[PDB]
Amino acid sequence: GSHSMRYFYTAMSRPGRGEPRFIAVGYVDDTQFVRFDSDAASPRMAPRAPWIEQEGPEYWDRNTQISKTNTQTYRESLRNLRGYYNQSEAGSHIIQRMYGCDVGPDGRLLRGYDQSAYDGKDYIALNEDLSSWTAADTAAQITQRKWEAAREAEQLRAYLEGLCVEWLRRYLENGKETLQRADPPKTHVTHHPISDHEATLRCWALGFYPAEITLTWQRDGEDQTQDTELVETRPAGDRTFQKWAAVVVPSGEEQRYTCHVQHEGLPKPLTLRWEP
Amino acid sequence: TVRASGHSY
Amino acid sequence: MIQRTPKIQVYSRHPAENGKSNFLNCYVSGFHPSDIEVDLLKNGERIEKVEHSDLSFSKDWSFYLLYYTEFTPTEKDEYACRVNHVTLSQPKIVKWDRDM
Repeated sequence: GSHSMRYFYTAMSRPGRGEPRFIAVGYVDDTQFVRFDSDAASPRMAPRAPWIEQEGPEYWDRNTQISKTNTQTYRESLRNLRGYYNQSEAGSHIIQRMYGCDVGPDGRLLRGYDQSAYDGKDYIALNEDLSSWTAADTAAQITQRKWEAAREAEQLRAYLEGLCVEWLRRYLENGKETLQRADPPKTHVTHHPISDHEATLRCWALGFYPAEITLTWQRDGEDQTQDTELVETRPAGDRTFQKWAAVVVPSGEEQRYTCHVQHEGLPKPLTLRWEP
Repeated sequence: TVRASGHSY
Repeated sequence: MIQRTPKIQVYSRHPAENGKSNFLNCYVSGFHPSDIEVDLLKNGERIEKVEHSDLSFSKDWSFYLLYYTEFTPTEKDEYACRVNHVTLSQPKIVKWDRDM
């Protein structure tokens, strides 16, 4: 199917506790493959998946040098944004940035992304045309003016149509045995009595990759969206993910409920009932 | 691989 | 400055039963800002060698982290996760609910 590569930057100030920390992590789909942390004893971009370890020295040097330069650019940028919002020197603040590309089954570019947030709120985003900007407020308009004046969008476009797509294709080939393998969920339904009057049906999905999945309960064939307790998809620690959906049912009506599971790794959608 | 370091905000 | 409180899930990598080697997980997600304190407790005592994932965040900008360590569940041993964050007046405790 389709694939994505994303880099995630977090820059966090901490007045009175040293200089702002800069963290960067890289993903292909739901698989982290690199990290950088300016707090490390000796900061460098470092491997986090086996298929990246084979890249040579000039790869790691380039990715380390850019990250150290970014450490300083984001420190200056935090100072600028504190100015733009008239903020005190004494408070802690966060810039986040999220950029990358999507490619289709033929490796063709589907679309590019570059969005920034400030203290967890949308700040500025590159538009899908990879040529214009959307600023969330008058402070972000100051950043937009700087970036237009400096022709930033063209630099981002060149990266997103070029290196981003080419390196993603390279990674997908080098890590094909895992990046191009969908693991279907192992599923089952548990039954937790609450009272003589009702019980909980819980539909489980374990060991699946990638994280995207849909679990839904139906009663007499009708989706129970409002009534379904969905837990947030969670990592198992071994690259796989877990999720469950629960519904409270009248005792004796358990067999009118079915759980439905769609996942990329599944030959076809699954339909499960409680099997006592 | 990372994008080249760009302009400050 | 917006603030979001962590969601906390405590669970095992594999289905749990006594005597077998497993991994105990505490996953904190949906929070902002990113400073957070997370401990894993074994009958109330802080387990020493707990690792955690690198800091990343979701589409809505909220942060998530996985804290984990190798363990072996017993019939008696109790496990929990303790979480502190600016949005929380006191540390939050969540016990490992084994079956559910």
